[PDB]
Amino acid sequence: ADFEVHMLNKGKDGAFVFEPASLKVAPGDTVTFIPKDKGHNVETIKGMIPDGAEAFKSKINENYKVTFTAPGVYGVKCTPHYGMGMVGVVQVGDAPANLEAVKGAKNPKKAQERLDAALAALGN
Ligand SMILES: [Cu+2]
Repeated sequence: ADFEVHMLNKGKDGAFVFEPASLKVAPGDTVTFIPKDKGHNVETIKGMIPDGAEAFKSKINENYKVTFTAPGVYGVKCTPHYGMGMVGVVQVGDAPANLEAVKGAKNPKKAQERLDAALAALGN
């Protein structure tokens, strides 16, 4: 299955957001991250990807397709707006085994706020 997540200058949750900020996909599914507004990218957050997963970082303004294979939770950020909380979570599969490692990772306050809310949306 193929999903899309947009990087936006604003949305419902304020400025500098991923929409949706939380998404659950099956292993093997793809997500295309779309900087619909200029000035955004997508990058894995250090400490917030499961075992077997690769870190990734898109170029600013590129639509970036990732095929998620390793089960677990993934925290992602927009590199330039990470300090203003421009983050999202992708959960791949059920019962993510890295949940306690993710929940422990260090983030800017505004990022941590939105990550916690995203994790919670997923029912974690
Ligand atoms: Cu951005």
